Amino acid sequence: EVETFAFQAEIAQLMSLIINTFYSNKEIFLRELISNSSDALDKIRYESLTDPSKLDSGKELHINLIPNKQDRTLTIVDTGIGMTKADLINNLGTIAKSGTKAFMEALQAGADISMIGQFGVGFYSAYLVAEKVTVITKHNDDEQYAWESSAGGSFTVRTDTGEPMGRGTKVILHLKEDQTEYLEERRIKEIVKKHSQFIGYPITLFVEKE
Ligand SMILES: COc1c(C)cnc(Cn2cc(C#CCC(C)(C)O)c3c(Cl)nc(N)nc32)c1C
Repeated sequence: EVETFAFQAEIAQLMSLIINTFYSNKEIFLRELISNSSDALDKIRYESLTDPSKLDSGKELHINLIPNKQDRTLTIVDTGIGMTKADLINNLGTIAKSGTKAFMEALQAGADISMIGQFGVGFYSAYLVAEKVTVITKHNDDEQYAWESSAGGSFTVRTDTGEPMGRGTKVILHLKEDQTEYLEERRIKEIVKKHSQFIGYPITLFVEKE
């Protein structure tokens, strides 16, 4: 079964701002998602120092970038710590409230959208380029879940029945029709080299069969 939830009011306002503001420097979404993956890998690495069994669900710590021109999706996969159901439904929205309000204040004061990551809400920059985001995630302590939202004020959570993941997070960006440049190899490489050169995990860009 699928459960449908309302976003916290401030996050709903932030998403509406990101979708309807004219902002041409959209490539920053990819930096923010890679940064999130790097942080998630740090966290499971740290936990495994005192309990190595935490890596039973997968010892490789990496980030994969998978463009798909046929479905018009860009998928960012990491083998980091992942998210529990309580993270997806309550915790991430609750902790984001303060930074969201701070970010919207700064924006009016003079900040621009590229500072979004400094307020801890970089994930939502995905909606600069995507009309829908699907997040598949598996934490050691919980089941595999699929989160989805097309904005519009709500999100869904279901237990995922697709292929098991072991551990980590898969962010699937369903790209807007006019944002297909982020499916091009040359463009993804340009962005990673510019914004992400000092990430401490291997980033593999998959090539498309064509
Ligand atoms: C469900 O969609 C999201 C929403 C609504 C908000 N933010 C994020 C960003 N985000 C957050 C991650 C986390 C966590 C909990 C801990 C304690 C690990 O920080 C987290 C984690 Cl663990 N991994 C990744 N790749 N992204 C994460 C996402 C993916």
